[PDB]
Amino acid sequence: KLVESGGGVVQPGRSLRLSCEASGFIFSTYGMHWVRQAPGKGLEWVAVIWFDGSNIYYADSVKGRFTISRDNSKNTVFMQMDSLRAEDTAVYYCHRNFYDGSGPFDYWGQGTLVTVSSASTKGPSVFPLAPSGGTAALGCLVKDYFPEPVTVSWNSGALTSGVHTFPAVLQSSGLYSLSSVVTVPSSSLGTQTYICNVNHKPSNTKVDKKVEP
Amino acid sequence: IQMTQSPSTLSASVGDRVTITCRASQFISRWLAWYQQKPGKAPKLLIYKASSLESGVPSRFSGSGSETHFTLTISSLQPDDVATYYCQEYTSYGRTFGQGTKVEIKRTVAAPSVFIFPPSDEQLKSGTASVVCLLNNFYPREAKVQWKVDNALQSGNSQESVTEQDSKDSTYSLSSTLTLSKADYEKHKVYACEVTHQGLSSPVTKSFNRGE
Repeated sequence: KLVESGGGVVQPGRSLRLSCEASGFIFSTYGMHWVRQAPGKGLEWVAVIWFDGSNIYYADSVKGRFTISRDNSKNTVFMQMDSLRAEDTAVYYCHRNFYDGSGPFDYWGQGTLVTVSSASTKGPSVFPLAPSGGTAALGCLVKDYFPEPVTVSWNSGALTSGVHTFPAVLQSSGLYSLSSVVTVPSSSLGTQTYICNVNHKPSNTKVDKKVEP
Repeated sequence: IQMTQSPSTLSASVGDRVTITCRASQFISRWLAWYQQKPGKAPKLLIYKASSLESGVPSRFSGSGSETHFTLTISSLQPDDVATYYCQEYTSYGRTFGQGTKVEIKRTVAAPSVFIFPPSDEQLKSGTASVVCLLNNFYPREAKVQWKVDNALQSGNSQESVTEQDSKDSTYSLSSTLTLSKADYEKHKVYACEVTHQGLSSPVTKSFNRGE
């Protein structure tokens, strides 16, 4: 199993280091791939490291800049990115396949997103949307949050049925914002709870909200 | 080295045969793999060695090809199979990927259920009011939505976001937000969003009055 870490926001020109920790046994045959995906674009192979020596192969998009290392006992791999551009804003995955020796299975991480801009980290300002006779709808609107991502799952997974959470829109002010909605019984008078399950990872802003007509 | 992936986007209903072509700029033998990536999640191996099938991936998925021409075939398409599919070559030191291919399902039209939401009092003490109009569970994607403020058509003060096609009912849901100042919200009374869609025969309008 693969887990990435070390994301966040970085200033153009400044640098950041990402970690990829693997679980299980480790053979000298094994290795590690780094693949990134820009917001709304395709996949791009960044580099590979091979544990059986000095061989590291980079993409010409990052050659001479990105550097990959590891320590064996921690079973982690690092990629220190430097001289970052806006073009390098992407979700970064580490990956191993069985079909070329890098790993025992075709493993991927969850990906951690790095964003390259001088904008500052800001917590989300959530607001309720009152439903006020036909199946009703209600929601939380998250406003002025930077950078992505954000997660919501009403009632902490208790009421997660037929919920649409629209992708974030980038307001020209520079702050993302979105909202989520749940269609609910027509007259759900005095329902148990409706907890705004919103968490911002970059800014530790875990918040909850009431949605009562 | 370049992987040419065709088409860029295709649509088909459930039970259809779907073929995605990946053309290789050079001889890559059979060192080609096919991945599936659903929105928000990491990729998933479908096929390796051009035709070999992964573990836990159904026999509806098949791969064939050799040399420079390769094809990924989905015999019967299922609604949970909406995702982006890519080709990767592992012939040498580096890995070259494909442009990708977006898949979405066709279905008989579903009428959008519209809801109006006034801005909350908490967002009015901030100084910036936001009114949102929600269209729920509809197909196709294309829907118009006009904002009226005191019976006057608004323009340049709205932005729209559509969800990804739901993996069960295969319907989209559109949100539309309207932003103005607290003074501009206090200076008017009647706020309405008129939506038009292929499913509804007549444009359906939902509105509220500031104060009721």
